[PDB]
Amino acid sequence: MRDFFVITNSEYTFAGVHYAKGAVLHVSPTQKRAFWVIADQENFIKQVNKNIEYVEKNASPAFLQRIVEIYQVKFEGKNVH
Amino acid sequence: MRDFFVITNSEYTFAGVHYAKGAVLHVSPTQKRAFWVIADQENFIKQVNKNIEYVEKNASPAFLQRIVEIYQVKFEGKNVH
Amino acid sequence: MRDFFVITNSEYTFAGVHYAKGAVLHVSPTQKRAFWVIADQENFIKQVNKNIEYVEKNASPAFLQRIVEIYQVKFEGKNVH
Amino acid sequence: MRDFFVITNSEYTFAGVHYAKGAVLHVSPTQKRAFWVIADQENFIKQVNKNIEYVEKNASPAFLQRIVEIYQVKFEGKNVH
Ligand code: NA
Ligand code: NA
Ligand code: NA
Ligand code: NA
Repeated sequence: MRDFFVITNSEYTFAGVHYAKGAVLHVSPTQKRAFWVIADQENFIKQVNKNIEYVEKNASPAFLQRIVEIYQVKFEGKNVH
Repeated sequence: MRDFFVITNSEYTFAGVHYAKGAVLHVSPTQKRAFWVIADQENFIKQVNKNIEYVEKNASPAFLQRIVEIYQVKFEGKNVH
Repeated sequence: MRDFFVITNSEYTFAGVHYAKGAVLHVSPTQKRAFWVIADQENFIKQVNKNIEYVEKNASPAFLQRIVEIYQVKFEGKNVH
Repeated sequence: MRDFFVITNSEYTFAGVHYAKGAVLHVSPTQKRAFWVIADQENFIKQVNKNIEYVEKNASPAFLQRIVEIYQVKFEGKNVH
């Protein structure tokens, strides 16, 4: 599966990672990695991968759990300030 | 190769895994993994990967063996109830 | 890079593998694997990956070496009779 | 993410690798690898991957650092003369 974005529907911890409400998560099934991007990173991604989709803008913990089940993704927090 | 679905043509064990007739298998060549999805998972996949194809709806064990040969996929059963 | 086919331009050994002239090689950069497919496998691939391209139908050893350089692919022979 | 090209905006060392100004870097998120291609390799890539994009033709070190952050890519120099 291509990379995609989701946006958290509320503030929660999923897979040990705290996410604010409205956190944009970049999900990469090929790399088995999802992480919370800052705005500049979100925008960068859309330069290099212009057709990336926001497939769910109200992602609950149950939605993220489906990503774990289907794509075996390891969720992470931010990797920059 | 992109991810794709197949549907089993009959009830059988393939690669040590029991599949009912009509089992929808999500096949991911990139992750070298195929597994039997439940309906809610099948539907989830079509939200995040809207263009996924059902490339064979009468997949026999011989068809799954081609998937092993070409894509080196490890077949699994369900991962939820 | 997506998977693609090449066809050998002559009979040769490349990366320790013998290929007949006209051997169809399935190349998978994501899996770092290329191998010589039999006709039934070639046809199977076109069912599950209908848009796969034959990007070079006169591939010399030098062409395969570019595949090694760019995609780090391990070349193999047939995996069925 | 699909493979893509960038072109360096100036001469610099990034991740321990020297790049001339105007160096074309082939970036493969799936393989977590980017490297400086020679012209013949650049052209080869466009034969096998005809739709590859030059997503940034003035890539600074900060741009390459985003590639590291988002795609976990290991940068390399040339692999041929
Ligand atoms: Na946004
Ligand atoms: Na179905
Ligand atoms: Na042919
Ligand atoms: Na150029």
